[PDB]
Amino acid sequence: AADPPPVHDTDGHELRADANYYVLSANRAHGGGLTMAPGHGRHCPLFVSQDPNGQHDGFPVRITPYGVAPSDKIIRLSTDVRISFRAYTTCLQSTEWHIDSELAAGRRHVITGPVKDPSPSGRENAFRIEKYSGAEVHEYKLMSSGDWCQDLGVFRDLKGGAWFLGATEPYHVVVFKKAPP
Amino acid sequence: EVISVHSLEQWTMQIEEANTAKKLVVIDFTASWCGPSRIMAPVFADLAKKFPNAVFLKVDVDELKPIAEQFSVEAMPTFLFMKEGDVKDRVVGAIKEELTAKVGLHAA
Repeated sequence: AADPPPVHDTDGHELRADANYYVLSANRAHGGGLTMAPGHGRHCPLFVSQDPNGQHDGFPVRITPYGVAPSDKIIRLSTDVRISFRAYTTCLQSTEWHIDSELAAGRRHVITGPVKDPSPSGRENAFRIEKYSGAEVHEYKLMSSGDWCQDLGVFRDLKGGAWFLGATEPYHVVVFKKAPP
Repeated sequence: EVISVHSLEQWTMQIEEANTAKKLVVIDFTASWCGPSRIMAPVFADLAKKFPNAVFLKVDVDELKPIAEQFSVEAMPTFLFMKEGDVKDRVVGAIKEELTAKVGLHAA
């Protein structure tokens, strides 16, 4: 009761730090899972983006608690965690997520690869899974929680272009679908 | 020296007042549930003394969201620098050194 409750997948089971999950849209008419893609003239590192096809699951991620690994290995709400894609990268580097310290295209993006503009804390890679007012069971929002607390949303240019996950409103409502080992 | 604002009406009074005194206003938009925000409290409280000729206000975004949506504040903590009604600059995050610095440049 005191400790944060566990996060749950689409099958109602608790999220584990030793398993993989697709980060799907709660409303599939708004796109599919999350993946990696280059953007804004850049070739590397790859940006965390959202596949526009509601039928696609995107790439699976592995979630690890930020502090000391609990004996139960259960992912919990309001708890700092690290997120990384379990997928191949054409930039051949780290697939772990971190918030872009820069303001490319006048926007803060979630990106992968090496931290090029570090901070005194080394928390650029800290995130949290949270609930929200009026949220349906199994549905959640993601937040950057390193040197600030900010909801993650999706930048979509309906004119034709990659959709990128970054710091903006309104937040993206997601569900976690257990991925085959 | 750090004045917490508890109502939209109180906010207007504090701003109008400081404006008549031609003082600089530094504002910290906070969240009690946000780790990064708590950490910055002491740093804000201390600079509150470091500069008495400026006004330090504390605004909890859960309590006075309209003030945040008014100045485009979506991350916490966020420090706003105002004077005569217009924003002069803002620091986003628990970036201590960038705070303790941008304060001297606008205050003194």
